[PDB]
Amino acid sequence: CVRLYGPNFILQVYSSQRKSWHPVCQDDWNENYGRAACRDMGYKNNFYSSQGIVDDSGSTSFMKLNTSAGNVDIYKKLYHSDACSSKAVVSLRCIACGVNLNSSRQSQIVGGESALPGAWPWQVSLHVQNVHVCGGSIITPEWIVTAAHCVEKPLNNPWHWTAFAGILRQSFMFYGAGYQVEKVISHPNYDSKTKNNDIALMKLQKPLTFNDLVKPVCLPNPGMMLQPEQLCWISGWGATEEKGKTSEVLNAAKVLLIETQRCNSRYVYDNLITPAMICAGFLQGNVDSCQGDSGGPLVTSKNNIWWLIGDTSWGSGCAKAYRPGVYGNVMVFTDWIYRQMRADG
Amino acid sequence: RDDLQLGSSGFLQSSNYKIDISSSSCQLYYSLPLVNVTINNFNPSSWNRRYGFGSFNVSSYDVVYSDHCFSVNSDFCPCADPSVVNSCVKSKPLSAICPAGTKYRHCDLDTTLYVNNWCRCSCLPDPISTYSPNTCPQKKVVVGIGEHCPGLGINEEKCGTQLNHSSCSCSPDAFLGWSFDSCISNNRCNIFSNFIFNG
Ligand SMILES: *[C@@H]1O[C@H](CO)[C@@H](O)[C@H](O)[C@H]1NC(C)=O
Ligand SMILES: *[C@@H]1O[C@H](CO)[C@@H](O)[C@H](O)[C@H]1NC(C)=O
Repeated sequence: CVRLYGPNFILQVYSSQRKSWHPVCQDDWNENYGRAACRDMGYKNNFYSSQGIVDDSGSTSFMKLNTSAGNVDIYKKLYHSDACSSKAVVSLRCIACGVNLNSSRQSQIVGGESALPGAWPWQVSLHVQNVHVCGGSIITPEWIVTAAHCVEKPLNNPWHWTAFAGILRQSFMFYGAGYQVEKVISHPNYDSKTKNNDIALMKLQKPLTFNDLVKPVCLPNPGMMLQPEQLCWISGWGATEEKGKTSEVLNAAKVLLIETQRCNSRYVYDNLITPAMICAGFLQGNVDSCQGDSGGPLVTSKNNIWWLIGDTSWGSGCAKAYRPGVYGNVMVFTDWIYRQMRADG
Repeated sequence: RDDLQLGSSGFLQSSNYKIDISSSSCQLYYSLPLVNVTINNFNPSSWNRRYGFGSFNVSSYDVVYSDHCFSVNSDFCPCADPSVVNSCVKSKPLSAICPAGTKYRHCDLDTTLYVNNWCRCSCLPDPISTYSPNTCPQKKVVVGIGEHCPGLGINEEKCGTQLNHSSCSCSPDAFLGWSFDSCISNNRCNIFSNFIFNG
């Protein structure tokens, strides 16, 4: 039981006696423990970095190494200690997620300029029979997230799920111009009444490249402490007004976070919004930005680095009075994916 | 009383009587013995007495000031549309028939996740604290030099009934945005009075 945390990526460690997650001090850690630690949370042939950092997480029962014993596992050699012997703790990056080219005026949800290429380098587009339908966001070269109600019945088998990345326009994704299918996991509790758990992972067989237009988005950490009116940046080719078809180019302007007690009150949405559903938009008149993509994500920028918080979901009439969009809640189950990404290899 | 400092913010200088700070005015603060003093307390707006504003209940010596002063157009009608509202089930409001030319309140029967005819109109919950300020007809305005407060705010969901959709009236609890206090201090009802020495 091991997990990332917060902005500076401290490994928390669960112990059965202390019943609690705990950090590890950097007393003689190695890439032969560290680069072999990303396969613990579903990263087989990738690694980025590890360093020592200052303790600020908030536990007073650390984890230490049993290097005095012989050749045992990592998971046996972890006892408790009250002090870090070098006062450096786990810092980690399991993949080259994060940065884009910090550009200026990408605002093409209605009334703006187009999404500049390479500045949203995780934006994909998913296709069946070469029509543009749903979006998503990459976290590994082999895994890809999207909204589950695209992969619902009777289209629930993987061989008709063709991903197509890269090109802002509706045309240039051709056959061969985009890697293709594999495994369709789902959170297996989607419903008709609630759309609780409208998030399904997808998998590819052929690992793509981090070249220019493609880069994995950062999946959030357990307990990363958002702000209750935070800015959020969505993207997608969606139709800016309803009863349309699709916008031609990539549109990537901004929205805001509404809290629960405004959405979940009596006038907006009469007590519907679950813990695995996050509201977003602006609770206002016709100022909202629709661009309906059903997976066209919600990307915030805390710790000066882009992080993923919500993938899209259902809504009401396109960007109008009282009716915001309601988003899937992808900090709730960032470990369920990490126990459904552990055993593909 | 401290609203009345010459060139200030507050309630009285913003939504009752804006003391102009340009002319050669001179302000007087005087008193009056309360043997025979009958404070008239009348509402100055047309479109509140058009929709059944009768009076305030205050005491014998309480003066009704204002907090917010909302302005509507000429075709305003604070009742819902009764020939639309019958097929609503959820959040269904009261309504009546508007007088002639006064356009109806905009009420939708838009679709939930399962329920199809659930009511959603504008001006919720009250226009003091509406969620969508760019859509309720009662626009909040600040009063000017030598104007009256153009109308108390109407809560849009106490104006009407169910069976007899008569001419659209309202109900005395629904006018909101006013408070008061007593003028009497030192056994003498204090009074402000401005002067303007023009030309
Ligand atoms: C009050 O009214 C009575 C009769 O209306 C009058 O005789 C009296 O002079 C008034 N009070 C004062 C202080 O003038
Ligand atoms: C004000 O007047 C109304 C009607 O006369 C009455 O119902 C109400 O009780 C009065 N207010 C007080 C505080 O008694």
